[PDB]
Amino acid sequence: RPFRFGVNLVPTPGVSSWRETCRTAEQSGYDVIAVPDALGVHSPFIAMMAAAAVTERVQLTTFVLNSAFWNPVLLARDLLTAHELTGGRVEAGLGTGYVRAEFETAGLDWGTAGTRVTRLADTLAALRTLAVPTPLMVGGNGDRVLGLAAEHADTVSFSGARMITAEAMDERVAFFAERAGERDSQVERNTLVQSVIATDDRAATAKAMRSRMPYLTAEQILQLPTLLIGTPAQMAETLLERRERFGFSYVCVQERYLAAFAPVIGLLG
Amino acid sequence: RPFRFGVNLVPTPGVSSWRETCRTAEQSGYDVIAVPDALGVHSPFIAMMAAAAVTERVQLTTFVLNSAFWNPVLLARDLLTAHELTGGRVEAGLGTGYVRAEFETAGLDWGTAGTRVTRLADTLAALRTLAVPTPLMVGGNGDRVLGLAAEHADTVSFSGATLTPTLRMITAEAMDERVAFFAERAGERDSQVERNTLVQSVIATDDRAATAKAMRSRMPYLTAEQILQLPTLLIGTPAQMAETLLERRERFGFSYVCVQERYLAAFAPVIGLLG
Ligand SMILES: C[C@H](OP(=O)(O)OC[C@@H](O)[C@@H](O)[C@@H](O)Cn1c2nc(=O)[nH]c(=O)c-2cc2ccc(O)cc21)C(=O)N[C@@H](CCC(=O)N[C@@H](CCC(=O)O)C(=O)O)C(=O)O
Repeated sequence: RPFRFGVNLVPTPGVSSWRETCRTAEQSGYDVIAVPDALGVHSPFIAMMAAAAVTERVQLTTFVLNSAFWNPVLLARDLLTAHELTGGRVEAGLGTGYVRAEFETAGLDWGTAGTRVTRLADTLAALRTLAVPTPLMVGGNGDRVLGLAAEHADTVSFSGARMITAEAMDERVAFFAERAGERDSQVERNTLVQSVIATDDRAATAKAMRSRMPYLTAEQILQLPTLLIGTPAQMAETLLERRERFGFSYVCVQERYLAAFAPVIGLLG
Repeated sequence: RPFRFGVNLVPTPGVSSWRETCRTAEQSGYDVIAVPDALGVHSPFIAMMAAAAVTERVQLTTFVLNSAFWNPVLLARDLLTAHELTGGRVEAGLGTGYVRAEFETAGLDWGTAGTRVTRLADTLAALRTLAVPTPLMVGGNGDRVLGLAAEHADTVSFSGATLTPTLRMITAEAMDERVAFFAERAGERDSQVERNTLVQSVIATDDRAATAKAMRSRMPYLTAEQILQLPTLLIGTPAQMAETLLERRERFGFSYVCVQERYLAAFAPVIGLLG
């Protein structure tokens, strides 16, 4: 699948630069602006509408909704509206929600880990039953969640982080592919790269980073799917290898790396 | 011909930086500011006047006008006005138009490729008959369009990409044929017509070979060697890029080179070296 690149922007209360930041993302060549779903951050669909007003090309996605925060029928109302009123530019990433303090603050039942996955499952089933027009992404590495992505999702998002080894990712991607079966080729695979480390000596940088990861070898650090290290050409070759190995074609980076990663889009976008 | 360097800027509604952007282009050493003709973009001659008020040296050009948008007599009025009220600093690039939704939004007939090219031909003939004082550029790679450039234009702009009326980059070998086609049509007038091309990407790198290899992902129909010869791409250090542009002026005759707004700063070092 052809590469698509996203940047995870955080619309922050009291910060007045939202429109400018979204323009910079589009002008820098990103294909997708992604926003989170958290307390203390701007509301995601409202922020996406403000982004749509100052951009023309990028897709706009949640990355990812906390299923505990949304009533499925009312979420389907939101998604239909966001689709129609942006001209079809909205996608919806969903996940389980993992911060207990946010449930407590909002007066929601934390339940059990399995109850929180069932909330995601029930939401996915309802959104498909209501035929929402927005493409759906499912994120999370748990067995059941990956099964739900295999069943319902247009895009599956794998977490790379406690950074996951390339060998551990092999096992999660293989587990997903077994669940997806004959659907496998119809599901785009996403991951979020947590750090983009520009360096003219990736070998020395990796060896030095054993300071913060003494439990990994330098080769293991250079193979961590959530880290990209080196020059733009090296980073592009790393992403090409990771698309072959893991199937990852939809790659997101964090806001602080927007400019650091942009040269890679010039080679692969 | 001596090199001339342009940057294609997009004057955008709701973005208050137009004057600042135009001054940066001139201060960075560009010879030309180019603006498009599209719905949703600021109106081209009005944006050009705003640019002329804050710059002193650069030429200002359309790059390129959608011929379906303009009545030839009224366009001649605009061109004479722009010429006199800027002191001779305006040039007009013209093309056929190619985005069907813009025709439809403006209530214009998309028609056929034939009718869109005939509209360009009719407009060029009328502008020459009205003796407009602005230099005229004609852009596009179709046989009829390059024939019109050979007949009428002061500058011919060779497109480095095709797209069903997204972009597919054309090889250096195909560009060789397009330049030779134009030259044959131009005949004795060939040497009086400046040749332009737009570079789509300016990629600063210390490993041009590794860069080109990776870029095959975006252009699977090309080899790395072909990527390094694409006229729409500049790859390497500023010195390597300057040497490439010298080689491409000898191979293709390209002396008027434009880059896209995103690469304004990336390309400016090359201007330093070629001057
Ligand atoms: C559409 C284009 O024809 P062209 O003569 O090369 O260019 C015509 C116009 O697009 C051109 O004159 C300009 O108006 C376009 N143009 C702009 N046009 C505008 O209207 N506004 C602009 O601001 C503008 C800017 C601009 C900047 C640079 C540039 O190079 C062109 C620009 C083209 O891609 N032609 C292909 C043919 C494409 C086609 O018809 N079919 C496809 C599919 C084949 C099939 O399925 O049948 C193909 O042959 O590959 C070709 O010659 O090979």
